[PDB]
Amino acid sequence: GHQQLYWSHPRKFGQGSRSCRVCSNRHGLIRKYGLNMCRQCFRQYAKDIGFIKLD
Amino acid sequence: AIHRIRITLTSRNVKSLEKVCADLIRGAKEKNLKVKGPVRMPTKTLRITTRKTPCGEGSKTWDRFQMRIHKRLIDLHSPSEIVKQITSISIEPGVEVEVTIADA
Amino acid sequence: YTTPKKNKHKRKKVKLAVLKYYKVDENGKISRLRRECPSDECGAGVFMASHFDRHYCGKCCLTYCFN
Amino acid sequence: MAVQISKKRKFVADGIFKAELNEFLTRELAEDGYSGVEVRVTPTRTEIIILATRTQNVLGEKGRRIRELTAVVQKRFGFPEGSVELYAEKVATRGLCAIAQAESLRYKLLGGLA
Amino acid sequence: MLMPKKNRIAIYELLFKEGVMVAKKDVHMPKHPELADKNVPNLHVMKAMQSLKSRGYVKEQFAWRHFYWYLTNEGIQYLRDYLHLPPEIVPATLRRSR
RNA sequence: AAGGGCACCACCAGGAGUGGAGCCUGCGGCUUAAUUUGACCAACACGGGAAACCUCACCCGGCCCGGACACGGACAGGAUUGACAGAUUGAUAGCUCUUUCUCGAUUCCGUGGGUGGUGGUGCAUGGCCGUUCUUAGUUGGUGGAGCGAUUUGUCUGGUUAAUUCCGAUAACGAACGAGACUCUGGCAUGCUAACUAGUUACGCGACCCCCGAGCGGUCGGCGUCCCCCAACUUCUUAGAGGGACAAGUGGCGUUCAGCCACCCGAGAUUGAGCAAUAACAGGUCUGUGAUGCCCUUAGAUGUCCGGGGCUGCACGCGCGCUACACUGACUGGCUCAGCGUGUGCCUACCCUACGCCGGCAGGCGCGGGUAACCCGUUGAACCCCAUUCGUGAUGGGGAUCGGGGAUUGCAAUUAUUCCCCAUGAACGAGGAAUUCCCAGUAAGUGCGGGUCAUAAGCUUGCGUUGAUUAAGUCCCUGCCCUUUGUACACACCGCC
Ligand SMILES: [Mg+2]
Repeated sequence: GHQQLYWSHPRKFGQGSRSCRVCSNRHGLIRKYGLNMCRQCFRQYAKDIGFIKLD
Repeated sequence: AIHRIRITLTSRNVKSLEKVCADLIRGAKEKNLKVKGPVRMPTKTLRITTRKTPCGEGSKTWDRFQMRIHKRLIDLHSPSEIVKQITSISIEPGVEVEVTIADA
Repeated sequence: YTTPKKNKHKRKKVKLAVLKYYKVDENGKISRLRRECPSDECGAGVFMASHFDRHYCGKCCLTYCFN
Repeated sequence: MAVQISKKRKFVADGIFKAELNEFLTRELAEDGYSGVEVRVTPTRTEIIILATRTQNVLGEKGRRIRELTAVVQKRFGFPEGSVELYAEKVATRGLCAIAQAESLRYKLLGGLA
Repeated sequence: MLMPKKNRIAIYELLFKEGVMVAKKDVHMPKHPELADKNVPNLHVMKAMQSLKSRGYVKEQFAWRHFYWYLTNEGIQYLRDYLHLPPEIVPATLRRSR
């Protein structure tokens, strides 16, 4: 409807307040170190960020 | 001016950190500024353990990713001014430099 | 599906003709037959509603009630 | 201090910037022989170097396209004005770059070669 | 899009001042960050640029969660005669110092 | 079927267990408007899936277009958009109705055509990942054999963790895998460096002894990078280097490849990561603005909002937690860690010292920390030392359940979590079965991270205490190589 109910439901917290910064997914996020990236997207881009495998 | 400055260098790789911490202090010796020795701070090991599969089906294998952050501190102390003397930085990509004074 | 309620009839506007709700007399003497919204955001240009028991400003959305 | 974030978050954010810029350049300069991106960051300013085979093609008419991409990377990450410079560099031995050869193979397959 | 003139011309002149414009994909974003004083919703600017794309005056590139619209030569003259401007003022990407 | 070799996802000798009880959690079933759904060694604390809203994909209702663009109607004499009052609605959704105002070309209607979809199809696909298989295996060129599928190379033997190597040799020369490699742990009183780590020494102090010690003892009390106003790196940190190679000795060996024992040594087998050819109709289209095709697209399978559900219970199963007690529980005192995190682009939500109030959960002010600077010398638990208990379903166990008080949130009922007082239920070591494991290991024990506005019985890591047994075998379950048989080749879950 109008502006009073279109987005009136609070999303200041919870799982619905956070989304993947790459694919806009809402499951398996990684908020550690302010990453804000999906679980799969982090595996996709870890070489680019610099998280490399040692052991 | 009477100045005493601190230069901290941080990055992900020891080779470039060591060569910067070497060439900067060698320039200081050739430019006769007495050098407070390079202090190697403990390494920051950013660890992220994540399930390998994008599905949740399998043998529950976990992939662990590491990021090593190394940082060094060099205090440049001279009886005369320091900043007007040293102006070149000679910094390659990858390493981040921060210069403060004794007040900060 | 098989919705219990019938299809909700969407509102259709009244299709008003030319407004012409103000009149002058004897070769021109102005007569506002509609109330004026006195706020700055309404301004002196727009006219208020003349509902049977209140007045409504189209822009200022002020409602003046007479009992 | 309070204004600057910690070193851990700062390095993670640098990696995020590198990854986002690389993905953007891959999706944009795909047909121009994109190979890679190298960022040299300094407190004074930053230099983004695009390693690509067709430099004369990534640079539009009188640098129109490189100016466009410079403005885009300006506005998306919000650098201070005039603090970012984008250069294009021709790669050496493009046969050794797997990115360029994979892109060329994709171009051929989209064209319709067997 | 029911978006009015008072923000349509604002978006169009932003798009003409520099040959590009960047918009984060957030239809629920209350305000597009630059042109902060025009009260232009992100949904309105996204759909205006989408209409321009459909008419072919701007080309669209999509990274993770952003649009990176690039104005085109077909968009040059359309912006010029929509904003009633003689062909002498150019976008930033076109001419610099020359 | 034979021969040789190997493996705690096999056994042996054992340990801790699970299966028995309660509870948590995940599947099936039942019920339901819905109890959304994938997956059946290699599914079942798995989808990082600890769901009040969101998540959400399910159900019950209600809004909006966020249906681009093109064409035709419609139109400033108005295409059309919002909204006060009453009903109406769950709703202060002008959602619809009565009512008139108001925006002005942005829209409306119709036709093509978009677009979106956690809609279908993983038996159309990509990528990733799991498994075959972490076993040691795999392939080309030229040459030889065969009419050819193919074969030799790629092997009698010895040896190895290993087609690892020595050797033979119709093969020669190679390639991948293994190894090599990277990280990690162990020694460096050797080097460099340290006011964001310290040590020693010295000086102020504070206390005990003062009989008399006095260069006596304690101090995580204050100082000596406050710049002249001590040195040094043993301890901590992290760099460059070294160090271990079956190197030395004895024995065995074709005296080769190597194996066993011993000396000296920190170490004579530290744990991981990476990991071949070929495959599976193994899993994901519910990760993606990865995606073909199909379906839907204005009364929506788009999207938003309210409520409910994903928890629902005659029952079965899986991963776990708590226990059944005296090798213990309670009460008090003493005393020791290491990983690692900490104030946010959106994004609001950080770790907390100290003081005060409260019995507790908590609350109120003052600060510190974007961090070897502050929490923090991380005063952790187990353990240790004393007290009470006394073989009882007992002071073991804390499920169930009542009342009350706080915290988070917009909201706590189907109890979010926490605190207090009551109730002490099964459970007295668990059938048939079955899992994991060889040294700082199992197990006991706590502490970090992820999830997190609130939070862990989960998971990923860390430290503390620290064993019994074994240095073997192919017996069971399997794996590799060679020979052999085959009526199998969807390949013994075969065929008949
Ligand atoms: Mg008691």
